[PDB]
Amino acid sequence: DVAFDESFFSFGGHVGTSVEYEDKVTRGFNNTDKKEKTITNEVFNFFYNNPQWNFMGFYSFKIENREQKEPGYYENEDGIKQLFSLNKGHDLGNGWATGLIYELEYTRSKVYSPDVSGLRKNLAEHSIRPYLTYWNNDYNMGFYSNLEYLLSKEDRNAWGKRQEQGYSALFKPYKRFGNWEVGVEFYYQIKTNDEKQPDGTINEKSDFNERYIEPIVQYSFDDAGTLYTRVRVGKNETKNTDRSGGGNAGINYFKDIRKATVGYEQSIGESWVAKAEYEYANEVEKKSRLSGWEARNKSELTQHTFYAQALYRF
Repeated sequence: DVAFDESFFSFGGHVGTSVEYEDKVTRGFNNTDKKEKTITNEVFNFFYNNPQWNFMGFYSFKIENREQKEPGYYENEDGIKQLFSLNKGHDLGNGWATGLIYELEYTRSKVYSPDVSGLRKNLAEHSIRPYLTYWNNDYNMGFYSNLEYLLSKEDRNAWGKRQEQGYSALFKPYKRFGNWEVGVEFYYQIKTNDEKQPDGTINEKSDFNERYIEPIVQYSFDDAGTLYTRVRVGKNETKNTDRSGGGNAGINYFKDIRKATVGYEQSIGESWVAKAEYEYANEVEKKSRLSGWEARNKSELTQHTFYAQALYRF
């Protein structure tokens, strides 16, 4: 009945834009630096919210430019990343709700290096996430939870194809007290990786799992904005089967992850909202066995990301 009693065209939401700058250095197993800078210009994003339908939608258009430099090598990659998502919710009563999210992130790009000129890639990442939420008004606490199926398909033409398929689970209890909000994300992911050449030759066949724990602390100034910090501790493992290629058959990779994010959001007058966020990430990866050409059993990522957004609510 609701789809006829309340119009599809009765909705609110926002239109926004953002910029992101990412500065990444990976000192790999040969003890040399791979330096990458990525600038992302979100020229348009659109949020559709139809509360009467309990129905939300999101669309994003991002221009991405990445430059990579290493000893004796460079790589530039230019493309567009789009995101389309739908969220249908259902109120279960007594503080409970559920719903289903479908999300597609799709990126087409071109790569330029000493070896290739305009090699085309496209990447489609499909996410299906049923979720379950609870909130108690009296105790001012509750939780967000979801499961996820994730399918990632990358076509890199001459460089072959890569598919990742897996599941994740997330549980985030949280509470509010006065102007504070505090919570912790618990996350687990399992995934399989398959990468092949057009040949049919296997580059990678591996099993992956990741866990992280991420507390978040948030304070909302009565007469200003919302300041928040998140600290993530995580680890993951990539376990190559015996059929993996590139000297990686039977090789296991182990990664320790540390991140810190600080952000601030300010509503400005009736319509606008501004947000800035900084993230530091440090990830250290080791192998179960070195092959013979590696300088060291350590590959370390250090990454700085800054993000700024402005949106207009309607």
